[PDB]
Formats: sequence, structure tokens, C-alpha cells
Amino acid sequence: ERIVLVDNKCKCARITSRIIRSSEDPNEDIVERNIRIIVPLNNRENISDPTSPLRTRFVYHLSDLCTCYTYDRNKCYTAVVPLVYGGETKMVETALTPDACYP
Amino acid sequence: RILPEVKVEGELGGSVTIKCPLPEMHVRIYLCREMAGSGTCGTVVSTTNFIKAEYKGRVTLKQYPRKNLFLVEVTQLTESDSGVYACGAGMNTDRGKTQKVTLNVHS
Amino acid sequence: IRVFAIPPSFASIFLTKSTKLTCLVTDLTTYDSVTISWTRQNGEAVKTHTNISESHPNATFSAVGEASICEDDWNSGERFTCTVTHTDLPSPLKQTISRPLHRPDVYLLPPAREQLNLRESATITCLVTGFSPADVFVQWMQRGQPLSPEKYVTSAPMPEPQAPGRYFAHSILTVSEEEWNTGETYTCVVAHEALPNRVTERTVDKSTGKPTLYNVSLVMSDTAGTCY
Amino acid sequence: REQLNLRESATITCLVTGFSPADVFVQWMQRGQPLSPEKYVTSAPMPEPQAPGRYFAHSILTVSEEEWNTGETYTCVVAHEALPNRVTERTVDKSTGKPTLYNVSLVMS
Ligand SMILES: *[C@@H]1O[C@H](CO)[C@@H](O)[C@H](O)[C@H]1NC(C)=O
Ligand SMILES: *[C@@H]1O[C@H](CO)[C@@H](O)[C@H](O)[C@H]1NC(C)=O
Ligand SMILES: *[C@@H]1O[C@H](CO)[C@@H](O)[C@H](O)[C@H]1NC(C)=O
Repeated sequence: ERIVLVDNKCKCARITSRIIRSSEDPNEDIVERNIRIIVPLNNRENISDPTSPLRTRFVYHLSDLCTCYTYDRNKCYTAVVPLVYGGETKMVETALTPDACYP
Repeated sequence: RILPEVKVEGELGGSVTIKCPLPEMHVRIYLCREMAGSGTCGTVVSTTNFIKAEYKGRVTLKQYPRKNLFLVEVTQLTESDSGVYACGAGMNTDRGKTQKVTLNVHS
Repeated sequence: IRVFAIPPSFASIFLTKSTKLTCLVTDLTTYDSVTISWTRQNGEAVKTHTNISESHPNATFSAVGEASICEDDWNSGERFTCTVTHTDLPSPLKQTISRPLHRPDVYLLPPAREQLNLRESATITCLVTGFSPADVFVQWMQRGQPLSPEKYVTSAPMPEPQAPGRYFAHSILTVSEEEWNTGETYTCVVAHEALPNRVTERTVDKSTGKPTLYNVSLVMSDTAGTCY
Repeated sequence: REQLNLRESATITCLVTGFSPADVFVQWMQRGQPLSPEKYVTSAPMPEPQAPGRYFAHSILTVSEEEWNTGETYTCVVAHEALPNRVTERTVDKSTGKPTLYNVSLVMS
């Protein structure tokens, strides 16, 4: 019954709307605004590099809502990890999101 | 978000197998019995060798990449197996369920 | 003696894509067998003119001439002249009609709350402001089906008070109150030369507009770190 | 709302419909004193598409976008020879709609 007005998946806002069918009275209807932001509370500054301070601000302008906080479940985020095993250093691509993407 | 609640009957001798969808990318596929009192979800069957303490040795996992149905089977029914069994994927269990369905005892 | 010539208008090139110069000569003496011609600036002739009207009720003859040219023959700045002759003045009377920037946005204002309380008719208004030059078009579509001018009207194009750069026009639609229990979204489509596709369809229904109740439901979790 | 996010101007429209005969007059008052004729524009009456013998008009007042932002009434006054006192007026504010009750549901669990 609710039209999916916004289904943002990178800041996770899920704004929507509907018209509430009131009684058979004059049209003093109500329009709904079910905004539903979910706070990660444990992610980093860049979403793709776990070395920055964690997260203080959470800015949500709903006009730029149609850098991110959360991780897209169908997207893959990776990085270069500098391992060595002795003298050589094979900088190899790691996975910051094991299971959203496979090699 | 599929909700195919089926009325498959069960008994001690009786065996009921649930059907679930698979992404087939070898992620963590699980069946989980939701607890009404706890308000969370407790994995009864997982991709790993974990099995619930109550369900030890009486459950079987059956995966077909060919037909795109992920199905689990229960050997014996004690008649207490009535709850929201939801399937799913991802590491997470609660917030990752794909489809839910409640099985039933007797009929 | 009355002679005029009109260029094509934007209400025909978008509706039919049949751009054509017209020449209307009437209120002359009642004498047939007249010649009408259209001449360009280069020396290219035109196609034949037909569909002449009958004599006027006040005892005078009319005459219409058509110059069917290509689409780019009017947007490339070619002057056209209408040759019309008469039995009394031996010189061929001729008339010259010539040439015509900002792109301005549509805005659809929903009917006010006071008008809806009368339960008679809500009027939707479509404002096309900041557009230059004139002759900007407008059409209403209900559920993607074209809306005729029987049920809608447009302000003949106009001018702005502080800036003389672009001019404004307006359009208002009429309906019932039972219609605004289902909506049908009453899209307002426009057609102006300063547009990519000559279309800037906008629509507003009861679902959009000013809402009367917001419930933000922001949740905070320590494990919802990948917004599934 | 779409027009106010451009942060340039605000456009208030006084819609005068359902009068008869023609020759209706419109002015734009603000805190008692009128506005200059170069601030508002009035269109000529045109017949109603459904109603046989009635008309309509319009009166656009364009102001700076910031000026709308702080209260500021802009009441439109209409004079027609069929009104009970020959003068009527309407007004809007930034605050002229409804209650718009927020219903916040902050969650920390
Ligand atoms: C940290 O953020 C920057 C800014 O976008 C970006 O390069 C990346 O996500 C992080 N930096 C590195 C070196 O990974
Ligand atoms: C928002 O309000 C609507 C009706 O006003 C209600 O159905 C909905 O559950 C509310 N949202 C939340 C998150 O409670
Ligand atoms: C919003 O209001 C509705 C009714 O006005 C209420 O049912 C709902 O619970 C509210 N949303 C909350 C408290 O999140």
C-alpha cells in the first residue's frame, strides 16, 4: 500500500509515503513520511579502509538521498594488504566484506 | 521476502523437509528457528557442521545446484517442532533471512 | 483591402510537424482569378495553395495562400515574401514576415485546501516561468492519455516584472472532488524550443505535496554495518 | 517546494475564479501598505472552460526567496462589484498549512 519513494542503500535511508484512508468524512486526509535511517555505529570514515577514526557524524540530507556509512550487500569492497613472509612483499588484494563477492 | 507458510504434517516416524532458495555462491546458507520469547533467531542448521543441541543427529541438509531449491529434512518429529523456520544467507542469522515458514505437527 | 502573413506556430510543429507559412488576403474587391505566390530570399519556389474560403457575409472575397517548406527552412533564418495582386493596383503587393535565450522550468501547484472543501471542482495550475522566447506549449495528460482544451486552458504567453529576460505563461485544469479521491496524477506536459526532447513532463498527486505527519524511525544497531 | 530549493525567488499566485461579469481588480498588500505595480502582474479575464458565463484571472507576485522565509504575509486583495462589501482579501504565511506533527521513534536497542 506504500509507494517506495526512496530505497537508498548506501546511506540506508528508506523514505516512503502513503495516504491514510480515514473515515468517509471531508478530505482531511494524512500523508505519511516513514523515513527510516539505520545507524551503523561501528563503521569507518572511508567505508573501504579500516585505518581511520570510527564515526561521529551522521548527516542525512533527504534531497541528496534519492562518502557512505554502510556496505552494499551486493557490492564488493576490497583492499591491498601488505603481507611479506620474509623478504619479498606480495601486496595482495584482501576482502573487507567476505561473502558479498567472491573471486 | 517470501512467506510460503505450508502445513506439512509431522510425527515421530514422520519426516518433513523444508525448501529454500540458494544464491549458489557458496556463502553461509542456514535454516533458523525464531524464538518468540527471545525475540531473536537461533540457527538450527548451518553451512558448517553445527547442529542444534535438541536436533543432534536427526536433521539432514540436502543441496541441489541443479534445480535451485535448498532443502533440509527432519527425520523424527517430537511434535514440539512448531515455529518460524526461516532460511537465508550471509554470515548474519537474524537479519539475513530470505524466506520464512512455519511447519506443523499431526497434519 | 486587407493583407497579412503569419509564420508557423509552435502549437502545430509539435502537434503535427507541418510547419508552413500562411498568407491571408481579404476585404478586397469582389474579383476572382487572382494569383498568390511565396518567394524566398534565395529564389526557391513553393508548393501550390488551395482550400480557399467562400465569400464573406459582408460582400467581399477572401484568399488564402500556403508556403509548405522544410523544417530547417524556418530555423535557419530565411525571409519569405507573399506576392498578392489585385485588379485595381497594378503593382504586386508584397509582405515580409521574419524571425524570433533562456530555458525556464515548469512548476505545478496543487489546488488549495479551501477550494477542496467546497466539494465542487479543484483546479490544478501549471506555471511555465523563465522561458524565452514566447509561444511555449502545454498539454495535460490523465493516466498517459491526452487531455483536450475543452477541459483545460492556458494563459496566453506573458512578461516578467523585475527581469525582462524571460516571459511567463500559465495553465489551469478543472475537475471534480471525487476525482481527488483517486488522483490519476494529472501530468502537465510542456513543449518549448529550449528543451532537449521538447518535453519536461511533471506531475503531482495527493501522495506528494505537503504531508501532515512525519515519523522518522532512525534505529541504531551495533551490527547493521552493511545496510542490507 | 521545488521552486524554493533553487534559492532565487518565491512566486505567490492569487487565483480569482468564478466571478461575473468581467473587470475585476487585484492589489497586493503587505502590512497595510500596497506593493508597487512592478512587483506583481495581473492577467486579463478569460472564460471558464465548463461554466458558460463566468471568468477567471490570476495575479502573480514574485519576491526574493529569502524574504518568504521569515513570516511575511503578502495578502492579496480583490475588488469586484459582486462581493458583499466590494472588497475581499486572502493571506498566506510560511506557516500557513497545517500542524505537521512529527512522530519521532528514536531507537537505541
Ligand atoms: C580512505 O578514504 C579515501 C577517500 O575516498 C579513499 O581513498 C579510501 O576509501 C581510503 N584510502 C585508502 C588509501 O584506502
Ligand atoms: C508511522 O505512522 C504510520 C501511521 O501514521 C504507522 O502505520 C507506522 O507504523 C509508523 N512508523 C513506525 C516506524 O512506527
Ligand atoms: C505515529 O503515529 C501513529 C498514529 O498517529 C502511531 O500509531 C505510531 O505508533 C507512531 N509512530 C511511532 C510512535 O513511531
